[PDB]
Amino acid sequence: ALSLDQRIQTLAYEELNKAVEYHQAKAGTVVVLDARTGEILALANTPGRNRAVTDMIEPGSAIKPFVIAKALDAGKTDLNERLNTQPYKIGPSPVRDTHVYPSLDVRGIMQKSSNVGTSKLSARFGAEEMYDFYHELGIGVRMHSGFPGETAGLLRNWRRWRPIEQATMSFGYGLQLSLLQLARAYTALTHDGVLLPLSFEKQAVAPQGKRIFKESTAREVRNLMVSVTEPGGTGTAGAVDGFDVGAKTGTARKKHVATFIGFAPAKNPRVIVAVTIDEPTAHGYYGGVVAGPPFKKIMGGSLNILGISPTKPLT
Repeated sequence: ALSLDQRIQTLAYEELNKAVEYHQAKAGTVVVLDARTGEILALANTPGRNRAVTDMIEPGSAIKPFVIAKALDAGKTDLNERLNTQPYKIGPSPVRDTHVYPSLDVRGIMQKSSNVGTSKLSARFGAEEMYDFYHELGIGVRMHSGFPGETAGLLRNWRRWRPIEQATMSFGYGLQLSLLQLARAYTALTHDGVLLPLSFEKQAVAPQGKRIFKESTAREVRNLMVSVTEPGGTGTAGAVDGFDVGAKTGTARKKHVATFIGFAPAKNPRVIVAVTIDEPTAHGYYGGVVAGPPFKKIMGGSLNILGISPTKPLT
């Protein structure tokens, strides 16, 4: 039996095509996963190849929670520390946020999606350590989903990284993975530190995954990610009525790729929804404005289809 849930699949398709239309986009993709089993509930693409599987993207801000999580798990930072987050340069190359945040704690780094903060946390680890961590998340490790033209992704050997490259990978540029590989990686956050393999078949019990983070680390990071979708966070466009939503939004240059990925209920997650809109030419181009609304309706609808009850009153 296939894990595909046709009610979610149809919702994904309808909300995908609507969003692609309004933004006058080249193409798009949606992945919906069971957050506790890794089952693929929906996989929707606009006409052409299976892009969810075949097209490698730079994850941008969507990688940031993993770097934060690794720094907390290793004890290289904590929730009290405040980092100087002034923009900086490494040699001629700059690292900067969207605003000058002079200092931020770890919650602030997630909430404001700080390149500077995330890059300084990554810099507490050696290149080799970060390379192995990215490889362990599945980056550069092909899924063998059984589709033609599947991507392995891009993960350059750590021996060839310049110190600027480590920093830029920590905020999601210079490594690449499919949307399906990215949605997979989020299972390490949702399933209490345990990365799941993903499946196109129904699973009567969660498969054996592998531990990436301590359960306490994963729980703490999910709580931090809710700040992203509440006022003051960069991802308010993916807020869902009735629920706490942990999410990230991102925009990559190639013309842009707009991405929004998240999970809910944040404390006890049941669904991961990932949306990518390729080359929006109308009504905005940022991940929040372009991919946030389809994410918001697909997540809200999935929760309802699956009968998950709201955790807070409906405004």
